[PDB]
Amino acid sequence: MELVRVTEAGAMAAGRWVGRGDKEGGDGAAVDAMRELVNSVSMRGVVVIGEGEKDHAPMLYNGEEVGNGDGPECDFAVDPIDGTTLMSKGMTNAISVLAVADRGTMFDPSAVFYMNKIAVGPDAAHVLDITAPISENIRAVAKVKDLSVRDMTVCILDRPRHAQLIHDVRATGARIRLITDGDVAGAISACRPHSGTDLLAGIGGTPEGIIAAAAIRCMGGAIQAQLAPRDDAERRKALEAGYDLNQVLTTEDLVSGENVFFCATGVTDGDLLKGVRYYPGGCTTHSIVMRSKSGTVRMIEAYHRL
Ligand SMILES: O=P(O)(O)OC[C@H]1O[C@](O)(COP(=O)(O)O)[C@@H](O)[C@@H]1O
Ligand SMILES: [Mg+2]
Repeated sequence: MELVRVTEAGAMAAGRWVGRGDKEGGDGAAVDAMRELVNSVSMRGVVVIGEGEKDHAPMLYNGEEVGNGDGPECDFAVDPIDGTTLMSKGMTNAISVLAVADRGTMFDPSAVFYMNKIAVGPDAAHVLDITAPISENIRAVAKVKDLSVRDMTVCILDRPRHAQLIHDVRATGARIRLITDGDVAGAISACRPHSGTDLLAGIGGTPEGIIAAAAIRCMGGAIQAQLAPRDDAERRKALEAGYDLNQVLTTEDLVSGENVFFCATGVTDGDLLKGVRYYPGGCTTHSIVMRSKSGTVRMIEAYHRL
């Protein structure tokens, strides 16, 4: 069960590219570290969600059989650096995340879409309805959490596509914690108690949403998702090919295993994880590790030497 090391390795390599302005270098260092370390853990695993396909993205592709070959079969999802932008620009909130579940329990690869997603902590889990307007979701979650609607804090990615959403949430008088990248940590923060974030809502990336669903399954809470295309061209494509885009995906629908493992390691100083500190002896790396069987969330600061 050497899994944590992976993300830690991912951060460590990636940590040496912070502020440097090169994004591909950080992604590549993190991917190389995580690959070289995961192919050594006694674990046969298929990457259902990763960097990409077997063409331009050479490393950490979908369908890659990772591990030394031993152990039980399992679905594997990895974001080497969530918010690579923030890594290269030397800004806060950047992590290396990894989710592991039973074989076949993670959400469909299928075709490459974005994902509209809305998540809340265990408090108001059963009252989410992603098809309802954000007004009703905010009001329901507010009453359930015993909050006034003015003190609700919705986390939304600061994009042009979400502008309307912004306005709507601002109509209910609710606060919006606009972030720039990384809705995995944002969803985990929404499902974190006393974290300031009560709810996440927005159209982010499907891999991030599936890994966040694994995390939410581990720690408790609920995320609902609808697939979404980037342009009208892909909406049309989904129409000829029979994609029920109106379909709602739950937390279990994305990751439906029984043992669910989610570990992140901070690259830069994030809200839920401190970045990698380098000193001549080695480096300190902070990580979070969550298991579904036990519900024990473990926050681990690790000291490394050479
Ligand atoms: O940045 P986009 O393309 O608008 O989509 C946002 C997605 O990018 C991410 O920030 C991923 O980080 P990177 O793109 O920097 O690798 C996700 O968290 C988020 O879902
Ligand atoms: Mg990324």
